[PDB]
Parts: sequence; C-alpha cells; structure tokens
Amino acid sequence: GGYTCGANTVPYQVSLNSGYHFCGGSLINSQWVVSAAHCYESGIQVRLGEDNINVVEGNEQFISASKSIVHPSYNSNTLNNDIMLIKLKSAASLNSRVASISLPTSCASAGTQCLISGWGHTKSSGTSHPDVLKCLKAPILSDSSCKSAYPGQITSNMFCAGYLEGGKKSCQGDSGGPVVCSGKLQGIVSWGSGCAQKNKPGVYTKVCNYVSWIKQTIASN
Ligand SMILES: [Ca+2]
Ligand SMILES: [Zn+2]
Repeated sequence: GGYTCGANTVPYQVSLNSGYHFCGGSLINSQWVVSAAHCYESGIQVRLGEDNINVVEGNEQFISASKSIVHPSYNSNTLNNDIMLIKLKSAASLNSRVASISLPTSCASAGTQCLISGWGHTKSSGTSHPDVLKCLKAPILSDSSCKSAYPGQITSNMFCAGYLEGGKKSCQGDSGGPVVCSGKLQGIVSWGSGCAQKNKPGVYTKVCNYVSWIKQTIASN
C-alpha cells in the first residue's frame, strides 16, 4: 500500500507549479526535466528538493522553466507518446538531496521492481492527495497482462506496473512523475485505473523508446 518516502530521499523528484502543484517530473540533468505531455501548461516553475509541497523546509530550489517541448507525436486522446521535456532557465545546484536520474540504456523487463513516487496529483482529476512525498515499490507487468488489463489501449510506447491483487489502490504518482527501476528512469506516470479501482495497474510512458529523441533535443536547445 506504499509508504511515506522520507524527505529528500528521491532527489530527482520534481514538482511542477503554475500557481499550485499540478504535475510531477524527473530531473535528468542540471537543466532538464522529463514529464508527461499531458502536463503541458504555460508559466511553469520547477520545484526541486521538495518534501511537503505547502511548506518551505530548507532544501528547495525554485527555477522557472525556459520552455517546454511536447513530443512531436503526442496524441492527447490515446496518450500515445505521452512525454515532454522542460528546460530550466538556470542550472540546478546538484547535491545529495537534489540529483539527476539516469536515462535507461536498455528497456526494463516484466518482474523488475520499480519505485513510483509523487504527491498523488493527477492533472484535471479533482482527486484528494497528501502533501508529502509518497512512494510505492511495484513490479513491471508482462505485455500480455498489461494488454489484458486495458484492451485496445496499450501501445508499444506504454507499459504497466503495479498489482492485480491485494485490494489496494495506487495513488502515489503525480501525472508526469517518475518510475525508476534499478537506478534508471524507465517510466512516466501517464494514465490508468490504478488509483480509482483496486487491483488495477498504472500505465506508464516507456522512456527507453525515447532516449534518442531526448538526447538529440537536449543537445540542440
Ligand atoms: Ca517545501
Ligand atoms: Zn493536487
């Protein structure tokens, strides 16, 4: 059923704030964040080093976004290619509590354990959530199990993680938040019934498919 992460124990976890916390993201180098395309908005401030999003606790860095880049093939209806890059106006100061997470070299496999983290804010859902960072350890599901859970909706750019039994709900991730497996950012919180229904997995953007695009885009902007 997940747990309270602990302050600054997930040092790559970002809050995106446009007046309020509206999405999560992952710091992938000192000047770039990975989030979901469905998180796209104007006037983004990136907030690093957060634990309680409503209290200044001493390790925060607030940096305005320079621009956001939604994936060229993002479809807002199907959520295929649900990935967006956010450039920071200035480089974050990296330390133990604020640190980047590595992009994957290879995709992850079913059965691999991942860490999903966030404040539980899903964009435009209206759902209640806590103010401190929450965590869930969950396994990647097989392609076949994922497709069986969501018939007609899982593309090659998506994967499922979570639990099909237990009677729990998984509401930890924010829209756009990290799914980190063996020290690599493998997923982005995208969609699913995992919070609304018990025994359903989350659906995540498959980051390994996008590494070339991410690297090329950063290198040119
Ligand atoms: Ca804070
Ligand atoms: Zn919220």
